[PDB]
Amino acid sequence: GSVQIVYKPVDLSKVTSKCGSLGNIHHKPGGGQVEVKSEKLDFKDRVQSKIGSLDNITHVPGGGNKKIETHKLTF
Amino acid sequence: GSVQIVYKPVDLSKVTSKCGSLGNIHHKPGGGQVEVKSEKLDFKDRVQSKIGSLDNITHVPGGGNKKIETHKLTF
Amino acid sequence: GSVQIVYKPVDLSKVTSKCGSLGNIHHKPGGGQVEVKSEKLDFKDRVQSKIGSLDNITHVPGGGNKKIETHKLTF
Amino acid sequence: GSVQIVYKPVDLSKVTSKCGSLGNIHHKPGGGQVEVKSEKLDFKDRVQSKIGSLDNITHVPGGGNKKIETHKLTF
Amino acid sequence: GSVQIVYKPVDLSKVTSKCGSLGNIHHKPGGGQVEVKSEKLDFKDRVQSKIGSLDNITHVPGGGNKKIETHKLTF
Amino acid sequence: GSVQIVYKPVDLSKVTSKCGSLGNIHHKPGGGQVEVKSEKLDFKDRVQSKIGSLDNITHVPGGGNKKIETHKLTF
Amino acid sequence: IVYKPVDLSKVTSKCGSLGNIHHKPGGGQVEVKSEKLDFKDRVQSKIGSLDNITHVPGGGNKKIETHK
Amino acid sequence: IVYKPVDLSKVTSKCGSLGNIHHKPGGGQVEVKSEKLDFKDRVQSKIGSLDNITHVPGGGNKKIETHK
Amino acid sequence: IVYKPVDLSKVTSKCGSLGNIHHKPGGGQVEVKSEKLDFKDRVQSKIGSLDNITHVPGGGNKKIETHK
Repeated sequence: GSVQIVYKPVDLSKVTSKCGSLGNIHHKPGGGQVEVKSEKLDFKDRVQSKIGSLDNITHVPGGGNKKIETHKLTF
Repeated sequence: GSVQIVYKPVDLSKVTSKCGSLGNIHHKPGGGQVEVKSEKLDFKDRVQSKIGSLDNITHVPGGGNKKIETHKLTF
Repeated sequence: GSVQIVYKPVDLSKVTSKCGSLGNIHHKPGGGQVEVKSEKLDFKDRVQSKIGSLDNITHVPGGGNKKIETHKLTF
Repeated sequence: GSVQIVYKPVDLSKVTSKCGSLGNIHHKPGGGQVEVKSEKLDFKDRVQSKIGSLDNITHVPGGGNKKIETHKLTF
Repeated sequence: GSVQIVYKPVDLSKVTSKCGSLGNIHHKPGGGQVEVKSEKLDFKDRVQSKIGSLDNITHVPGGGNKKIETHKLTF
Repeated sequence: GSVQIVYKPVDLSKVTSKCGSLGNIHHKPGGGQVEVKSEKLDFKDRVQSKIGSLDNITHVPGGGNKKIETHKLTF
Repeated sequence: IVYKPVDLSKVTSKCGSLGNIHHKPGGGQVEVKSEKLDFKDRVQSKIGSLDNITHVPGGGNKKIETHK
Repeated sequence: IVYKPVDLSKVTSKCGSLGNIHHKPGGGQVEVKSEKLDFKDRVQSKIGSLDNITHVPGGGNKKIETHK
Repeated sequence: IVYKPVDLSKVTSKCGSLGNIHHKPGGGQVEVKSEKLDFKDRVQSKIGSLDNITHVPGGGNKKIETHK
């Protein structure tokens, strides 16, 4: 007798992340007038301030991919 | 008795991240007029301030890819 | 008794990151007029300030790729 | 006596045509397989033939504008 | 006696034509497999033929605008 | 006696034609496999044939603008 | 005597296939399938042909004229 | 005596196929399937043909004229 | 005597195939498939041909004229 082993696994797979703003159409978006009048203010602690008419903001901490393969043949 | 081992795994796979702002159209986007009038203000701690009419902002901490393969043949 | 081992793994795989702002069209974007008028302001701690009409900002701390292969044949 | 004529027409008008294919998204459009097998044909007059998987013909004989304007002051 | 004529017509009008395919989303449209098999044909007159899987013909003989205006002041 | 004629027409008008393919996104369009197989064809008059997988014909016989204007002051 | 006869006459024969139009004459598309036939005497066969045939044994003209 | 006859006459024969229009005369698909036929005498066969045939043994003209 | 006869007459034969138009004459598309036929006498066969044939044994003209 004899032993024949053929190990031909095939991987054709796709792992894909599509995360954020993709393929959107923005036709003539208009931000209105913005007026910020401030008088006699006191701030004791940290201030973060954002003022504007039209904002497109995309934040993507996600969309990571992890692929693990193990192949083991023992004789 | 002879032994034949053929170890021919094939990897044709794809791991892909598409993260942030991709393939978008912005046609004539208009930020309106912005007025910020500030008088008599006091800030005791850190100030972060952003003023503007039209902003496109993309932030991508994510979209990382990790691929691990292990191959082991033991006779 | 003969032993034949053929070890011919094939890797044609792709690992790809496309992170940030890619392939977007901005047709005639208009930032409006910005007026910042400030008087009698006091700041006791650090100030970060940004003023402008039109901003395109892309930040990509992400999109890293890590590929590990190990191959072991032990007779 | 005396005469005063103040002829000050103001024209801020718009005439616009937008004709054909504008602002569309065609995401991954696919024409399938086409086979034309042909044997023993006779054509005694003119032939126009067109063969193909995918098409995007944009044909615009139209659009376009006439502005005809006349100003006449007779004294 | 005296005469004063103030002739100030103000035209802020818009004439607009939008024709064909505007602002549409065609997500992954797919024309199937086409087979034409032909044998023993006789054509004694003119032939127009078209064979294909997927089409997006946008034909616009129309649209377009006429603006005819006359201003007449007679004294 | 005296006569005063002030003739100051103001024209800030616009005439615009936008024809054909404008601002469209054609993401990864695909024409499939085309096969034409022919034997024993006879043609006794003019032949136009066109064969191909993918097309994007943009044909514009139209558009164009006529602005005909006359100003006449007769004293 | 003044003797001045005039012949201005015409004698014409127009015989056979004259001035016809045959526009794309063509034909019905023809299949003949024949198996194990037997013929013991003459065969004439036409299959899909467009024979145009003219015979004119006639069409002759005769003028006799005589003067005294 | 003044003798001045005038012949302006016409004698015309017009015989056969003159001035016809045949426009796309053509046909339906013609099929003949034949198996194991037997013919003991002459066969004439036409299948799908467009024979146009003219015979003119006639169409002759005669003019006889005589003067004294 | 003034003897001044005039012959201006015409004698014409126009015989056979004259002035016809055959425009894209073409034909029905022909297949003949034959197996195990037998012929013991003459075969004439036309398959898909466009024969134009003219025979004119006639079309002759004769003029006799005589004067005294």
